[PDB]
Amino acid sequence: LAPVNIFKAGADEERAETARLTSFIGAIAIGDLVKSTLGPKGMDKILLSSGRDASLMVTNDGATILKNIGVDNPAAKVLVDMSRVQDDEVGDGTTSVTVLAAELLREAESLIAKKIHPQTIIAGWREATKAAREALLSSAVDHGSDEVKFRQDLMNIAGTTLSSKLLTHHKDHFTKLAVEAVLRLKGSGNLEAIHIIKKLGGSLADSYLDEGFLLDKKIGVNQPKRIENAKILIANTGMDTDKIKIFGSRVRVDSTAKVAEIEHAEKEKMKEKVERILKHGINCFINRQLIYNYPEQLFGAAGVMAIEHADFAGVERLALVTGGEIASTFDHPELVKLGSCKLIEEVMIGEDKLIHFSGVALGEACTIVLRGATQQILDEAERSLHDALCVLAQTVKDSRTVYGGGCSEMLMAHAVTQLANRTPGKEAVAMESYAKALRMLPTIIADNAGYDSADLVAQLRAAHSEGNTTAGLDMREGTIGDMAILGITESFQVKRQVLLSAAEAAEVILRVDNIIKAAPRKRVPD
Amino acid sequence: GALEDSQLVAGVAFKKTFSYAGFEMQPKKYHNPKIALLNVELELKAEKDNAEIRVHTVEDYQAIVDAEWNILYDKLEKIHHSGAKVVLSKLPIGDVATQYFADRDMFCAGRVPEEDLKRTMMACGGSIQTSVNALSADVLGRCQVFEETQIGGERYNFFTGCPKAKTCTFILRGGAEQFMEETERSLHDAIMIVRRAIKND
Amino acid sequence: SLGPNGLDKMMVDKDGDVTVTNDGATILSMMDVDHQIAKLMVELSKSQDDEIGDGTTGVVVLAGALLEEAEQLLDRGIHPIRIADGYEQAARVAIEHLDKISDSVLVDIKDTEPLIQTAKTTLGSKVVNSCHRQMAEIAVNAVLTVADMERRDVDFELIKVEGKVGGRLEDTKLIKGVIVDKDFSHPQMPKKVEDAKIAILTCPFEPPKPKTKHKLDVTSVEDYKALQKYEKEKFEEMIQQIKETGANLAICQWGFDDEANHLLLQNNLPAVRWVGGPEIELIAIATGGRIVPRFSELTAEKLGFAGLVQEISFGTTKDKMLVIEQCKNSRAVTIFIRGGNKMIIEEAKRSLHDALCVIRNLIRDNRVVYGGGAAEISCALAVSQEADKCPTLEQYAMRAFADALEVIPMALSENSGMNPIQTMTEVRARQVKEMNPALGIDCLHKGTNDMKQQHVIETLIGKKQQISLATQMVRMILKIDDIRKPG
Amino acid sequence: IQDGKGDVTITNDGATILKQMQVLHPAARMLVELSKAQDIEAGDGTTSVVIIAGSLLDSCTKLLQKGIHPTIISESFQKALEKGIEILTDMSRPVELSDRETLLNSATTSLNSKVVSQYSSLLSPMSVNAVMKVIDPATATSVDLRDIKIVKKLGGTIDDCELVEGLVLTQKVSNSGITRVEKAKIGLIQFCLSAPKTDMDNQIVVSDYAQMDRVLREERAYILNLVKQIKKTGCNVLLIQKSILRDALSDLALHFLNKMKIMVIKDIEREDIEFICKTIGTKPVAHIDQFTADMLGSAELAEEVNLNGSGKLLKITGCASPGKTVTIVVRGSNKLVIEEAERSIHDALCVIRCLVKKRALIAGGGAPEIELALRLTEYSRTLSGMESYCVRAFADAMEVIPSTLAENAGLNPISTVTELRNRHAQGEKTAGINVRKGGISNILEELVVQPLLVSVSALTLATETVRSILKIDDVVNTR
Amino acid sequence: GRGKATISNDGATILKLLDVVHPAAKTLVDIAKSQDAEVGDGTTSVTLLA
Ligand SMILES: Nc1ncnc2c1ncn2[C@@H]1O[C@H](COP(=O)(O)OP(=O)(O)O)[C@@H](O)[C@H]1O
Ligand SMILES: Nc1ncnc2c1ncn2[C@@H]1O[C@H](COP(=O)(O)OP(=O)(O)O)[C@@H](O)[C@H]1O
Ligand SMILES: Nc1ncnc2c1ncn2[C@@H]1O[C@H](COP(=O)(O)OP(=O)(O)O)[C@@H](O)[C@H]1O
Ligand SMILES: [Mg+2]
Ligand SMILES: [Mg+2]
Ligand SMILES: [Mg+2]
Ligand SMILES: [Mg+2]
Repeated sequence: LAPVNIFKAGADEERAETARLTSFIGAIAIGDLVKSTLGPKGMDKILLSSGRDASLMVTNDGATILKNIGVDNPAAKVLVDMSRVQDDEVGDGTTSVTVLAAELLREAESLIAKKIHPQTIIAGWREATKAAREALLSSAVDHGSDEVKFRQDLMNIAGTTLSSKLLTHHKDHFTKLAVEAVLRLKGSGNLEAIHIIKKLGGSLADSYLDEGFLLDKKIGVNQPKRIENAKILIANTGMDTDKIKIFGSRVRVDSTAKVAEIEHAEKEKMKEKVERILKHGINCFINRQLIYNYPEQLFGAAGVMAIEHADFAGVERLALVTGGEIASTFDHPELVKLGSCKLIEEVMIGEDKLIHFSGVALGEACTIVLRGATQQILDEAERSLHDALCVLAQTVKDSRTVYGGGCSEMLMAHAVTQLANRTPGKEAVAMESYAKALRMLPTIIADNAGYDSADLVAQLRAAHSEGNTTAGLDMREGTIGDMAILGITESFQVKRQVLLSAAEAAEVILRVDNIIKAAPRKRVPD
Repeated sequence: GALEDSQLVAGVAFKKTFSYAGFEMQPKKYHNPKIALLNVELELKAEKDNAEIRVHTVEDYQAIVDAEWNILYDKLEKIHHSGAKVVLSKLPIGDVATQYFADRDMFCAGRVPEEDLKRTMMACGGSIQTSVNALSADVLGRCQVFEETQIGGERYNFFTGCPKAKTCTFILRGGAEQFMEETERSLHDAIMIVRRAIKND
Repeated sequence: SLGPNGLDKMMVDKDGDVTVTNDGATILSMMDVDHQIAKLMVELSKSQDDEIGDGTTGVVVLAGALLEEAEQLLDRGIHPIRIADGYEQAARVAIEHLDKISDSVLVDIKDTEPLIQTAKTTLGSKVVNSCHRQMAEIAVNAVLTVADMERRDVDFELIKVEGKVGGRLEDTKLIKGVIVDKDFSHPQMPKKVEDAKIAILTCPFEPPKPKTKHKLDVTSVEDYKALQKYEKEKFEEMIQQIKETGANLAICQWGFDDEANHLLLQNNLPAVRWVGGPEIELIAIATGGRIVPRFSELTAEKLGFAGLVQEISFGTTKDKMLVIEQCKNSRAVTIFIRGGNKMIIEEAKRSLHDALCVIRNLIRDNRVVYGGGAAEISCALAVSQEADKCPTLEQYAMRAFADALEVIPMALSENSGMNPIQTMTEVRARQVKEMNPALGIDCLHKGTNDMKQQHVIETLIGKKQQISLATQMVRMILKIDDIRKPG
Repeated sequence: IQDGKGDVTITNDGATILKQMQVLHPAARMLVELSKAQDIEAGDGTTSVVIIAGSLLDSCTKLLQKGIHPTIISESFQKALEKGIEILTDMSRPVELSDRETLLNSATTSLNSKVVSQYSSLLSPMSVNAVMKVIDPATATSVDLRDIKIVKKLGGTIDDCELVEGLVLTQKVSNSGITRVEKAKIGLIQFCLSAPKTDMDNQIVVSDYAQMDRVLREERAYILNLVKQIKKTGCNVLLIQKSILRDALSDLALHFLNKMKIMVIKDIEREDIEFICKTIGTKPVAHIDQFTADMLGSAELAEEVNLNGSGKLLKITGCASPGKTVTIVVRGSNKLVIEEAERSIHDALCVIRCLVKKRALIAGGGAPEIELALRLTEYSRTLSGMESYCVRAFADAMEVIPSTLAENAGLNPISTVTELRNRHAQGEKTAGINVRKGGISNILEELVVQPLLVSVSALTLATETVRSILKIDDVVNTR
Repeated sequence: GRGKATISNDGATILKLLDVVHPAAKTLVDIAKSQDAEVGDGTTSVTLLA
């Protein structure tokens, strides 16, 4: 370091060797932390917070762990951001991408140790990825023209997604729920149209998907508690002090009788509005705002069930379920469409009363009731079901699938090796390192299972080299099997995203040779 | 830029000020314009902070609402009919005024500093007006060309070509704040010496 | 961090934020220093960035080399004013030589090949070099679309650069329209229109309200009912006024009420709510319409035509955005950046800004030189040749300038992994033997030293700015001889 | 339990004890959730579930040391759980809701373990009557326990707890002079008896001295008109809901109401209006124009009583339109006793609710657990591999409850469990631990039974929690 | 004190920037200021002459 100082007190600088060491150590630590949760036989982690009043959770998803882990190493933050973006994009594969990035950087460390410039490694990895993505694209299988085969593929995808989660105890039960819930949307990618309600009590096998709809709301006093052949009006209006005439007006009189008369006209306005609402010929009124007691008694006298304070989400889901439209100003009954259902009643689940709609018209939205013995169990169940719903929606939007259980990784590795044996220079070592990094995910899967990972990977590599492009791991016995026969399926978009994101993050981290830290902002104790 | 890029403009030039929506929809070069210099605020606002309105009927309410727009549009039309093509003010120019001027191919600038406005008046030959009710020709300034240009990351308004000018402006370039400050300090020494030498030789 | 083989820096913010960058100006801006000379170098880099927009690290490298070279002359007993004068003379000679070897090429919408080559050369050093052909094409197309040619200037407020994380970097594209982060107000509105007529407004869809203090007195039931009727009559009247002009879509800068929202849905006319002023002016410029402050002033001559208005939805999030596309000849375009990392998005934005600045420089002046160190080698040869005729003790300063002007080929060769002295000695021997000033350092190892053949192109004003700015900063640094500061 | 603030609780309820402690280990923060889940599902057995879960987790250690894998342990536990459900369902016995003796036995069994076991002969019939007054046995499938309200009133002893088939209010009457009405007509109000007030900004301007008197005269007439309108229908008792924005009852209005001989009760909560309407048949009124003789309710007696020193209490009894509601008044000489008695009555109500939900009954005293252990021990021998060890461990982890019962009773646990197992292995499967006799005997002769849902829920939830716990292999600390 | 730097060759500016508190020394600052205000040039020569 120069005798002259070029920094404030507390500012720090790290040059080539130290910077590479720090970045590699951070990335490898992040990868090693999450390796354990990979595969059908992965385990869970307990996350407890020191600051947020000791909140406790038990989880397996990778992005959830990495978001909560409070890293301070600059290199680890890139991997955390990559995992979060992967979760936001496809919603599955948040562990494989970070494991792949960590393994790539671990290989690059030894490659640097062998006196190779990082740019050569970067070029080799670029060519390797270019070959691997082409091989993966050529390996895809496209269905969709056949309804039976499409449903079979959807069931296989859901069952493969749920294998690594706790819901693996009831895999068929939850696979059917996921498939039906996804197919209730009639081709729309609206994931928030499915409402998951979780409540304590009962076993996880008592969860179900409702054939109608369920609201956790209440109805006004002295109103009918059940209706047959309902005609539903869904409104978004203000039936409280409704006379919010947004002008800046006031009342000035010279008597109390005049104030009484104006107060009477105030109620007359609301009575006229309620009569206009009733003119549509309804027997059920659902509002997103509050309904006060005077309109409440008007509806009760008219013999109408009124729902108050059902927020934007509930109103939109009710519209999608029943078929009506969100109305206001109530001045054209011939231009507003009403909903319809065959029965509205109240049900008791646990110790809670819920409004139940049965015999609905459209069914474009649904609710899923989750029962469990613990709040952590319910949270993990919902968090796991979200991944299945997301991947099912994605594969419905783009219906081409690729086999899993290591087969895709071995195919890409074979393509990269065939490319590497064809080129001169130091880049061949880089592509062979890329292939080695690709061939590690089946190894971790087998290791987490407790099998002879080296022997199994050798057999798989030999089979793929000889030409069995569908061979893979059989986990229920620990052997080599056919993925097409066993029904292990995956989506093509997820694998493409995993590969591309891992390559991008590895290159971004590897291009760094200097770390400069500014003086941190001091916390104020007192 | 480099030091040899420093320049002297016989006229005036000043930095771009704050602008609202629509400022990009009006032309940015004029050849023989007329310039109005104002000390009036052109935007929709309460007439006086001392005021209060008491009304009984909705028709009078609507008339009261329309009156403010009528007042503002009367001022704008009074400015427009004088023939001026460039408008400068010390007070804020509203978005309504900006869009009005842009819809008729005229340039407007607000919150111009007092010193810059005085220098512009001295260069062009007008007079600051607090009222738009007597906008005659003799109170309008004239310049032989007006432009807006990009200089080193900034936008500048240039009025050049006036032969009767009694002022000028320096544009100094350099590589650092202290570089330019020392350049200005060096220029001041020559300016004072030349003034004294003009006095006695 | 110099050359196509250079590496990049990772900067940690005061709050712990991470920035991975190759831009010298941004690095020096994000570093915090105490030394006044270091702050001067930071300001020099920032001034270069503001003026030209490219070559912000070469200038600081050159200034450091020049100050280093002055040290031996200081030790030998030469007054620093003499050194400064010699530096000025050498800089003038080099600048006079520089424009003699420059070649002018072209600026037009028909060919665009030299512009593409220049943009490729400027993007060759960044992390974007995976798709640098595509991004260079995007940049040149955007600048040619926005540029004003008779006055020879561009406005960067007419180019809107936005990026959303997710997808692939290659998904980055150019839209000859507008893209905003909004959606249709009522959830049951149609999500696309194909022959949109746009009415742009700046007034809320609410009954009017005078700005001055006001009070409306209600003294009777009749007055109450009159006010009640007036409120809804206003709501109906505004919608009929908007519909009577034939418009099919409405855009407003402020919010709506529930009554207005339902009426807009009922009358088959979608609307957009709560947009910004810059977005409104961009939309007006793109669609050819005008901004109106009242419903009373709305006429069919003030609407804008758009060939497509669509709502685009991204992945598993609820985020939705609005795109306006397929307009007639437009003066506003947008760049839509995609990528897998936030820092990827940031670096892509910086690289695109560099490309746009370079193309703007080409618009301003259209004569170029060749990179790879060829211009520096030629200038050093010219200065050394001229110094042989100066007897007045300034030959030492001129030769020091010539020596310090050759640090760029050293840096390039050392970064590329070859031997600097042998490489530049051979290159200079070839240049003096033949008559090709277009010979430089073969960084990418394509087997030739001819940058004219390899299509490596740089703007002339960039080199002029670098040389002049560095020389003047070095003169300022040399002039100082005292310092006082607290402890 | 003494809290950090300084409050004191005395309890036997397992869920209450676990909630009132502050356990820090993350593995110990799931047992409280398990207890809460059992409380929600059944309302009883909150202790036995935790004991069973602890026993299973304890038994897992020997298998882990021997070398079994956690996944194998989980699967074998599930197999044993299915077999246990089968055995218990076989052991169950049908029951009908028209048999009051069975309900009495079940309630007294659920109640004879708390501090109020001495008052069981008074508290069991109250619980049975309370449950039978709310449901319709022909088609009732579940019981809403929010239809029964518990009121805690200090003073006296537990012996003074009572059942009220009417309405009980804890607040006092604002009317000075009237405290008892026979043949009462009751009305409920959701508007204010005060000066007129519009929702917009209103104000009265006076510019001449006559208007000063005119305002007072008009306000007086306005109030008097409302009072006369209320009197027109024959109303005797008036209830007014809580209002916070404007005064709901002025002194002038109260004076007029007293002059008209009407008893006024003020500050009725906004969240018990549904219960009040359900109980007395009234209908809320929010506009004076709708105050009509058909919107009132009829009651036989409506009066306030003064307890010895604790305070006043309003009772309305003899309703012409009796709803499906009831209330319970709980007494006691100390707050700790009152809360414990309230929890005991809640336990009894929950047991009766479970018996309504599932019409099945089983014997208590450890019989289901010992039979389960014996049957699973027999079942284990048929299997081969690590499954036999795991199932035998699951079977052996069920003697803990009978051992704990014997140890608490003060007998010899080894001899007691051996005799229980031998007697269950040669016939009778209703034998159990007799604390009165102090030995082993038929447990139905002591008239101690319990619902089957309690045991089934306890076993299922315990097995699920254990299987969840076996899945974890790392603890990390976050922000 | 605030870290702001000033690079100058002007005698009056340098003398102002120095924080002189000597009563006899303040006169040399005063005359420099007077010269700068009166003629605008010659601020160092007067101090050297004094
Ligand atoms: N039943 C299965 N048999 C074999 N491999 C499986 C099976 N289920 C999932 N996999 C593999 O597990 C990996 C997925 O890891 P997992 O933890 O499930 O998801 P994530 O990507 O979220 O970590 C993929 O390589 C997938 O092929
Ligand atoms: N393909 C190339 N071959 C040879 N030299 C190159 C090539 N691309 C860029 N350079 C050189 O690299 C130098 C540094 O450019 P760069 O690293 O982008 O930062 P800056 O442009 O700010 O100096 C330039 O002087 C240029 O001549
Ligand atoms: N009189 C009794 N004789 C023997 N066992 C009894 C008697 N009363 C209750 N039991 C048994 O004791 C246990 C009741 O314990 P208890 O404190 O109620 O726990 P929990 O609240 O978990 O139900 C059950 O096994 C029940 O069958
Ligand atoms: Mg997964
Ligand atoms: Mg560059
Ligand atoms: Mg009990
Ligand atoms: Mg001087």
